[PDB]
Amino acid sequence: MKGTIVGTWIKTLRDLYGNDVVDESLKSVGWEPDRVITPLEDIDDDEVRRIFAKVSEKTGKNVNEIWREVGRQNIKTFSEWFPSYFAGRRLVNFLMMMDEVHLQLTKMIKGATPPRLIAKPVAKDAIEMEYVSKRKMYDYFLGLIEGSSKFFKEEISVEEVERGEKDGFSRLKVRIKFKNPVFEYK
Ligand code: HEM
Repeated sequence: MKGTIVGTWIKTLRDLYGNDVVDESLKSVGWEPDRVITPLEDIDDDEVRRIFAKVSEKTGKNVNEIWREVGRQNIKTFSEWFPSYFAGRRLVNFLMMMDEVHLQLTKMIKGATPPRLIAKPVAKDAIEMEYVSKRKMYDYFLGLIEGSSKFFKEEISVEEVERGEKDGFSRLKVRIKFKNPVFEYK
């Protein structure tokens, strides 16, 4: 996982569950409890798993609920740390640029495997967005969508159309419906 992003997760976990839980979880994988992950670093997916496993153990929450909560809260973290991605945008625009943003932010990484997040309009008031990744981070994806709606103060309903693995990739397709019309024919 890209280092910059794992860094946001550590801060988000502190915001959700407190410094004791995070410090102890980080120690349990042999990190300094105050470690600062730099943009010159990546973190092995399995270390992240082990950290989150420890958070689940300590909080008594299922790890899927943790990812869902982290996904919701991490939008706030992103908006504070990387404000340029939110500046002067609405929710639909933000969601539709995510696929490209994830390519752009992992370009420089050898063997990069960003999630794909292709969105396409399917109605005046709806888009379809499909999460595709080897990583199976469904609750995180859903949480980020929920957090995005909160941050942009734009009400949406999220219909989970299909979820499952295909050709080695996990895939989750959702239909996101906006309370008020967002597109027009042109
Ligand atoms: C400013 C906002 C955001 C930034 C800067 C950002 C950036 C990133 C980066 C760099 C990664 C690491 C990918 C890798 O190492 O392969 C990542 C992971 C991920 N991103 Fe974002 N992201 C943002 C918002 C979102 C949103 C809105 C969604 C979904 C709607 C999303 C979905 C995901 C998911 C599900 C992962 C986990 C990796 C995986 O499942 O393969 N992100 N993000």
